[PDB]
Amino acid sequence: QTTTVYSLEDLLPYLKQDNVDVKLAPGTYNVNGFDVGEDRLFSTTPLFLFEGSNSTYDFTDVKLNINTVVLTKFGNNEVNEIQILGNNNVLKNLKLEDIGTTAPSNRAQSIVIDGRDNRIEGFHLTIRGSYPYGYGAAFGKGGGSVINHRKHSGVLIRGLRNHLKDCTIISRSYGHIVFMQAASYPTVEGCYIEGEMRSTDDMLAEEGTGSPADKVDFMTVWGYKLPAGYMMSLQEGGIRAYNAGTTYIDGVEIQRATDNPTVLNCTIKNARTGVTLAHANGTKYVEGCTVLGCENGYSIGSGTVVNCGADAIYGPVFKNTYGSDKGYNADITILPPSDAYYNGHDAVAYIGGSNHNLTFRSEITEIPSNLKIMVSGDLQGLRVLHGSNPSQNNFAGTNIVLRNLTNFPVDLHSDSSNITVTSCDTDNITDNGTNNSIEAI
Repeated sequence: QTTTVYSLEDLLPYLKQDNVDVKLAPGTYNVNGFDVGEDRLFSTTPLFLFEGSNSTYDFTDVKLNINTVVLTKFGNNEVNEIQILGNNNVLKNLKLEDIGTTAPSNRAQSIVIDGRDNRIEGFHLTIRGSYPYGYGAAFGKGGGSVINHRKHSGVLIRGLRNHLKDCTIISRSYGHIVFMQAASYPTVEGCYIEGEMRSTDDMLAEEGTGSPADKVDFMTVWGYKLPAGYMMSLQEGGIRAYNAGTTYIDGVEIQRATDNPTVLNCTIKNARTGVTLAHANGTKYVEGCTVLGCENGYSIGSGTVVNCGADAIYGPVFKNTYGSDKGYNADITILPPSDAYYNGHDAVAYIGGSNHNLTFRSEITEIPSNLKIMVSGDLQGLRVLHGSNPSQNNFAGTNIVLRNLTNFPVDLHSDSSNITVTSCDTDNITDNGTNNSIEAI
């Protein structure tokens, strides 16, 4: 009852059919510029468009090499390698790798999941080829860019009840690694997501080379010259949810926010953020995750972060997105450093909004001198200096339970009130707020 096919060419017809069970035989399959054309295997993008429903696709031991030149072969159009439009499909075990570093002519996404109740599991994805590569988003990720971009992102989860499970996503590309737009009940489970980092000092060292950053005098979209002393990801987010987007289910076009995301047992390394879901609606749940060397650990806005860990080497493990944040319940272990500290944000956590219940745990005994838990105040975060992104900084914190089971000191700013702090030691806690209560445990 399984059909086995032995070429990309014989695979492509099944993608238009419902209720099929298909296996692409073990092997290595290359897609090159010569394969894209009128006459040719791939006449249109997306390359692999899964239009059927109730189908299973087994790619065990399949290595699919897609030459990045393919991202230029469709004019000025977005190129998608794989898109699922149908429902109730299961794709498993494919190893997909972009070959070379050619940028898209416009933009690209490796995998887009529309429809409902689809699952991608056991994939291994390597994303390459984008422009500019080497500055992350410092010179723009959307309109009004200082340096025009031609982005290439990994997995875009949309649709309803779509699931990415046990996947390895390695990004060497300027774009999101795993992101959700218009997704309702998306689940990301057992995933390993990895980007790579570069110091702003190394970028600034391009002064006088004629580099694209050197040509705009390192002026960022945040309104100031790129500051020294930060470690950035070259990618946009590890797992990031958006409040906008369009998806398609059953031939209906749907424009909505992401809602009800669940992230379980993921490891995110060297990304801008491990898990950011503050812009999703409904119930946000994060459990069993490990965030290593990201610019930011967990920002879910409201909801539940439980049994999660992050290290602090490049940025805070925890950040309330806005003063509007309420009901963020979190239990976060500050993990031993995965590498030397290079955290220019001067904070292990930034807390405000109201009615949160936050527990931080750590075995760390050597505390860098610039790192503290902040309740309110002026965060020295790369993106929020000098009034940039003003709603994401300098905001009040009220009625918050803060269990500091760590040796990190705590700084309660004058805008904080009714913070109930319990701590290993209470002599590293600076209280400049109102009606805050400090108690040793």
